[PDB]
Amino acid sequence: MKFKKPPINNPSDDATIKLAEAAVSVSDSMLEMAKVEKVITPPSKDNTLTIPNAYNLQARASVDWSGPIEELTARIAKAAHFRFRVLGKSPSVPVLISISTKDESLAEILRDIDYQAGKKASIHVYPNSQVVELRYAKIY
Amino acid sequence: VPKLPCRVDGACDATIIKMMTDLNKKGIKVASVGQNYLISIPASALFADQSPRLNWASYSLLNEIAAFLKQFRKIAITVTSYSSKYVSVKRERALTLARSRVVSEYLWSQGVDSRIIFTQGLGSDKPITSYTLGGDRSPNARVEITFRRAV
Amino acid sequence: VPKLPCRVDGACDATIIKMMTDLNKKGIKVASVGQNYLISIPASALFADQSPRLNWASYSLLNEIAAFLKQFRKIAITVTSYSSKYVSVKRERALTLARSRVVSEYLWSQGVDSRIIFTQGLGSDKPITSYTLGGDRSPNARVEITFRRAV
Amino acid sequence: DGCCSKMGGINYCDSSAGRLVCNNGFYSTCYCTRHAVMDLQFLMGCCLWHGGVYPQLNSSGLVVCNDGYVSEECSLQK
Amino acid sequence: TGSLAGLQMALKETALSVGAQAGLAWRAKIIDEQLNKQARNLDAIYDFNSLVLEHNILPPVLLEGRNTLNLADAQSIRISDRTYKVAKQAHFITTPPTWRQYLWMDYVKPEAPKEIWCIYTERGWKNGIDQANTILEENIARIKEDFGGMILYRKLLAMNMVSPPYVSHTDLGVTGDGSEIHIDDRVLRITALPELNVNSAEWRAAVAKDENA
Amino acid sequence: KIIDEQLNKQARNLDAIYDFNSLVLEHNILPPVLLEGRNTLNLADAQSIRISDRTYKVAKQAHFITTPPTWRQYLW
Repeated sequence: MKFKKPPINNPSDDATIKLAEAAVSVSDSMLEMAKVEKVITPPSKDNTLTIPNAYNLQARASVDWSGPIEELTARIAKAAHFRFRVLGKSPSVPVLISISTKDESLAEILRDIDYQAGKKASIHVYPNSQVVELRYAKIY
Repeated sequence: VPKLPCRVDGACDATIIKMMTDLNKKGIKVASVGQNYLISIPASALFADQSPRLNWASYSLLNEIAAFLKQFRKIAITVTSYSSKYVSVKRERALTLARSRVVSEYLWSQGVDSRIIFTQGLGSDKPITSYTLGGDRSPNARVEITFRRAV
Repeated sequence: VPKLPCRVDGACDATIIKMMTDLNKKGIKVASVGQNYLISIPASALFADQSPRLNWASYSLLNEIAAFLKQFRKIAITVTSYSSKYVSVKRERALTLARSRVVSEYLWSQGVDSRIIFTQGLGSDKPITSYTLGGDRSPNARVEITFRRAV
Repeated sequence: DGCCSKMGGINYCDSSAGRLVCNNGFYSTCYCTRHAVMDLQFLMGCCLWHGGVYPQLNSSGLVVCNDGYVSEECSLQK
Repeated sequence: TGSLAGLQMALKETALSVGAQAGLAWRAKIIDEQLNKQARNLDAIYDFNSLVLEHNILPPVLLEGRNTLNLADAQSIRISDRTYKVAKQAHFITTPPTWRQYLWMDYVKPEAPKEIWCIYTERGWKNGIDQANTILEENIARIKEDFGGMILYRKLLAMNMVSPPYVSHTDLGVTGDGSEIHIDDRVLRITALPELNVNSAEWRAAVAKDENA
Repeated sequence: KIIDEQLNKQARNLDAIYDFNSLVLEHNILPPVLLEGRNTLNLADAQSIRISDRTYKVAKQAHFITTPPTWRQYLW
């Protein structure tokens, strides 16, 4: 009648223990402040108007990228069979993004890139002309 | 020299030639033109009769293909699925998309070190053979995995 | 190391397993889910026929249970008593309260190192079995001692 | 020596609690770090409940604590 | 010694000195391997890139304390409810910081070397392992300080207790002499640093609801 | 050693007896220490004596504390 309790995993390292303990506190500090920001300034608009979908924007991709924005967006547009467009001057300090997802449509990849770009760049899609457009901000 | 690496890790030319030869005798078509590589798989060796459900024994073949794909260095892979004409255009477009989604997920679960995997399903739009008498036994219902070797 | 303690004192894993096994063969139910522990005792092994008077021989069983409880470290213990339906609701509420008071006092007299002991008696309100044919011989007249192991 | 005896042996040291985990899912009774809750009630040394020993070296045998009290008890007799 | 009836070393330090270094180096290697295995999760967690302000300005680092008491001496005490302090000031950057300058531990392979030799070499091994774990824990505290100070800045800017940095840019035209030209000179300079405001009448509160059923 | 073992055995009774925590004044101020003597005589020298009935003295003055005192700083 040997007694056992269900989760029996691989052994753990105390470095990973300490890293996890720091990460939990980082996560809930982040959660509380995101609550405060959402309450203080409620958003009103959504980037589905600037990036609508189309046929053959529904092919799918899984991506793990940590570089500048232009090469990844060119690869996405070329896979979607669209023309690629750049407006404005690229800044001297590069615009870096970091995407690590699994299995979503190309339109959603583009919208997440658009959200992570922030105040530095923007993405627009014209489906009647089949054009993906990246425009840089007039800053510096 | 003793502390720099002397080759890309886990990779050997004899192993590449051996596995390419074994795959060609088994029946999976492996071709290379320039630096582009194509692996073409018949759908009967992977799926059931037009359902997106793998057999249990075909995971050994997917494991073998993943062990082949770990030998190179690459940036993007494309997986595209094609089928044969059964009911409408929509049913096989959905079928090929589901098949490509499942296969690319298992390949991503194994450790292929790619940055992007694109998946699409073209239905029965692009046949490579005018003999269309089989069902899923037809030679033009297949999945193709294409990539470019980088440097 | 020679002057720090190397374990919590008077405690051993083999002794815990040994006493838990012996208690389960004797008939007292010992269960553990996560870190919560439950000891369930039938009322016939402790009391007379619905009176709050212990037999003289059941103090060995209470001593054995106290020797089990000294193996852990804990903050609160709860003792709750339940009985079967005899006369009114009040008579068995009073009976279960008296039974729990006596048992928790003897446990506190022995050296269980807890900070709080809570005692309550619920009467015959929460049965664990639909077969209600016995008297005090019924399986649903019992006392339960529950706690959480702390760190 | 034998911490997880009549269990499967030692799995790992949980440093969040300071305890060993056995190969069944039970916490052990053995400690594995010094920041574990040990129930210390008896401590050695002198000039406790003062500042500790003021570390000058003395010609005589008096031991003086950091708050001016003099330990006659740890002091050598004549 | 004890009851009335009871009343009736150079290899030592050389063993500790070779054990401590070997334990420290070995544990440092294992720590680096564990850090390199989990490299994508730490980049996702410590995302400095998405905290950067408008003109590529790193936000200031702020610190918070609550429920404060000081007993200054006998006869005087001072208490306060909260206190806020600017630990580090904002500045221009060209690249964002990364976790590797905080968490990476340094390895150099030590190749510079019997009755009781074994036990003390083993004890030195334990001492070196414990020292390495302590060093890693202080590094973790430091990275948590930088990220938490910046995150706290974002919350107080939202709740209107600090001022944002103010930046001015000047546009020169085509400048230079006949030996060298620069086509579009622009000079950027931040003229007001962020700072806490002591006027409490403009402060803005945040009340977060929950609604169900 | 034997004295310390006897002190550690009886640790709850001494905390109940020397209860400094329930003597503390309003703003966490320790009360002053006062001393009493009764029926006092002093023979200063030959030719002079001085007598008194009671005398009271402030041995220690009140001050702020953060923690109350405990018996362990005295008896250990």
